[PDB]
Amino acid sequence: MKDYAREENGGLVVMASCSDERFPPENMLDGKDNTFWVTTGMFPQEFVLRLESCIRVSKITTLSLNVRKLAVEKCDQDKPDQFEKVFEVELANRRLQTEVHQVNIRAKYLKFILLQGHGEFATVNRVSVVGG
Amino acid sequence: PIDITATLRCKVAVVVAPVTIPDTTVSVELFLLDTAGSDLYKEQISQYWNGVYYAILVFDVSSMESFESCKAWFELLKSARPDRERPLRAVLVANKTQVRLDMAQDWATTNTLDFFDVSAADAPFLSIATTFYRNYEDKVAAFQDACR
Ligand SMILES: [Ca+2]
Repeated sequence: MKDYAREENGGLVVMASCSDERFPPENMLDGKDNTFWVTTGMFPQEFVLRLESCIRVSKITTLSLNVRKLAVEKCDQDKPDQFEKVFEVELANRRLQTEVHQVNIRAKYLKFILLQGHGEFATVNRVSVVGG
Repeated sequence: PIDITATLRCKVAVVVAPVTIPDTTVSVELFLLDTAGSDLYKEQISQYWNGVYYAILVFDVSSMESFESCKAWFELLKSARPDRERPLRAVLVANKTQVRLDMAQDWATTNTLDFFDVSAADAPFLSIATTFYRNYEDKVAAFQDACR
């Protein structure tokens, strides 16, 4: 039904492993894929997404550059204590990259780990998490 | 710190040092992998190991052995890279306790390595740090351009 990572919908990054104030986490949640969060060296890096509430998630979608391997985990607790794996995936080398994932999980938190990149640095341009 | 607006991190085979880039508001942390740490070995066997593309080669002025040992390393490091496309940025460093520093400067120059004599300071770090920052600033604009 709805994309709760959106931001006008409560989306919020709480736990990013690197930041440049020019390309901050919040860029991932503005619907506009010409803006991005950038990693600033070495892998892995990761960030934690909080949804306005715990929702049944049906489809996770990431838009990126230079990411080689991507891992996602969930936590349906109110505090992000224990995360559980959802999926891990290897990305062709590309030029922006879309990774759509039909899923059936319950989550309040989503951790995205960029386990490795195709170069030194990598961006994440959009995170979309749809459910209700 | 806390004027910093971005912190970059950089894996560096030496065979965590934060360096601020002048006249920027950016900080570069060099993750120094001393061979025989063994930080380097832990990383090579690691799952997701990406190879290393930055080195600081150090030698003792009075041991030609240690100098030649630095040349071997450099050629290896070059050959061991997964991604031919990214070059190996390295910096040679002389230091005390034989070696012709005139000859050493040369080799380095011939081989496009930055040279620094530390007998008898942070310049080799400042040097690797700026180099790295330059790539960041380039890639980062390519990204912005790529996605319009
Ligand atoms: Ca965006």
